[PDB]
Amino acid sequence: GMTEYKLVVVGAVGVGKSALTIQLIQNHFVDEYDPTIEDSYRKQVVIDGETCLLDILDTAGQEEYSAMRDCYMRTGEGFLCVFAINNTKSFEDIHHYREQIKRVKDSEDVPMVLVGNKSDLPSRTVDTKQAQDLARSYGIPFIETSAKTRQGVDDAFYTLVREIRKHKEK
Amino acid sequence: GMTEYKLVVVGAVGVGKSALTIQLIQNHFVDEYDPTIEDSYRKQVVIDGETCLLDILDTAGQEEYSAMRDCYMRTGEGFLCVFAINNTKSFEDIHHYREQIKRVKDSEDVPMVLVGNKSDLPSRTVDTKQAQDLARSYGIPFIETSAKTRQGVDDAFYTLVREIRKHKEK
Ligand SMILES: Nc1nc2c(ncn2[C@@H]2O[C@H](COP(=O)(O)OP(=O)(O)O)[C@@H](O)[C@H]2O)c(=O)[nH]1
Ligand SMILES: Nc1nc2c(ncn2[C@@H]2O[C@H](COP(=O)(O)OP(=O)(O)O)[C@@H](O)[C@H]2O)c(=O)[nH]1
Ligand SMILES: *CC(=O)c1c[nH]c2ccccc12
Ligand SMILES: *CC(=O)c1c[nH]c2ccccc12
Ligand SMILES: [Mg+2]
Ligand SMILES: [Mg+2]
Repeated sequence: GMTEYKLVVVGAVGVGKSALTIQLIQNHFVDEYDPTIEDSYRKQVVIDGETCLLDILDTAGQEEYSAMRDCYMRTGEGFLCVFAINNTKSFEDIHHYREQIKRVKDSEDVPMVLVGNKSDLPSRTVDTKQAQDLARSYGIPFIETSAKTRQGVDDAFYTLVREIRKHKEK
Repeated sequence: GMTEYKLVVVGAVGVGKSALTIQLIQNHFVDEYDPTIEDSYRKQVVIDGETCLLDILDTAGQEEYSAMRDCYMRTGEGFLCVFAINNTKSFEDIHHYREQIKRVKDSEDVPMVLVGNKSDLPSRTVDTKQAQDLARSYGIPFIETSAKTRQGVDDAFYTLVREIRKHKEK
C-alpha cells in the first residue's frame, strides 16, 4: 500500500537519539530515557503531501560484534547520524558510524543525514561550519536540531526520508 | 538503484533452505551445511529486465522465543516458505511459518511463495495437488524446486520478487 521507510538513528551515547525519536513519535521531550533501551517505533506521517510509514530503530548499545546491530544496518534504508553540538568527540566519531554502515551495507551511497543535536545549549564546541564541511564532504544533508524544544526534529527525519526517495529515483 | 529486494527463507529444519540459497548464490549443491547456521547473502541479478540486488536471509533455529525472528519477519519484504516433498510434517509446518509472518506484519497480504523442494527424489509423500491447493488458499504462487539439480531455483526466488512488486504497487 503506502510507502514504508526503515530509518536507523545512530550516534554516541548521550547525544539525544532517544529524545529525538520520542519527540518525533510522541511529541514530548523526555529528559531521562533509559540509555540502554534499544527499540523500534512506527508512525504514519505525511511528507510532501504523501502519507508514509516510518519504522524507526533507536540504537543502543554495544556497537561492535553485534549480529542484531549489523542486521539493523543491513535492513535500514537511511541513517540519522547524530552528534551533540557540545560534545566534540561525538562529532569526531561520526566517521566511525558512517564507515560501519558502508561496510555492513557494502555500498558507496547510503541515504544519511548528519544531525547536530542540542542546538538549544548556549555552549557549543562544534561550529556549524565544521559540521557543514563534514556533511558536504560526505555528500549528505546536515541539520541542527533540539529534541528539547523540538526545533528541527521533523525536519531531520523528513529530510532523511527525502534522501531515501532520491536514492530510489536514481 | 538498482532496486534491492530483501528476501527471507523460512521453513522446517532439513527442507533445503540453505541448499536453495547456496544454489542461487554459489551455483552448487550442498550436502554438509550446518543446520543451525543462520546467515545472509547478496547477489546482483536481472529479473524480467530489471537489474536488481537480492539480499537473502537463510534462517535457522527453532527457538520458541526469538527477538531476531520477530525482527526479520518485520523487515523482510518477501518470504520463501519451503517444505520438502518427501516430508509431510514440513508441509504441515508451513501453516506455522505463514501465521507467524502474518501476525508480525499485521497483514493477510504479505509477499510469499510456497516452495516444494527436493523434487529430484522419488520418495514423494506430498502430492503436487496438495501443495497447489495450499498456495491457492493463501493466494500465493507455488514453485517446485530441487537444490540438487537446480531445477526451479532461480524461478522460486524470482517469483517471490514478482510477488513483492505486486504488493508494493498496490
Ligand atoms: N539540552 C538538550 N538536551 C538534550 C537534547 N536531547 C537530549 N538531551 C538530553 O541528553 C541526555 C541524553 O539524551 P538521550 O536521548 O538519552 O541520548 P541517547 O543515548 O543518544 O539516546 C538526556 O539527559 C536528554 O535529556 C537536546 O536537544 N537539548
Ligand atoms: N536430494 C535433495 N536433497 C536436498 C535438496 N535440498 C536439500 N537437500 C539435502 O537435505 C539436507 C538438508 O538441507 P539444508 O539445505 O541444510 O536444509 P535446511 O535445514 O532447511 O537448510 C541436506 O543433506 C541437503 O543436502 C534437494 O533439492 N534434493
Ligand atoms: C540480519 C538480517 O536481519 C538480515 C540480513 N539480510 C536480510 C534480508 C531480509 C531480512 C533480514 C535480513
Ligand atoms: C528488527 C529490525 O531489524 C527493525 C525494526 N524496525 C527497524 C527500522 C530500521 C531498521 C531495522 C528495523
Ligand atoms: Mg537512547
Ligand atoms: Mg539451513
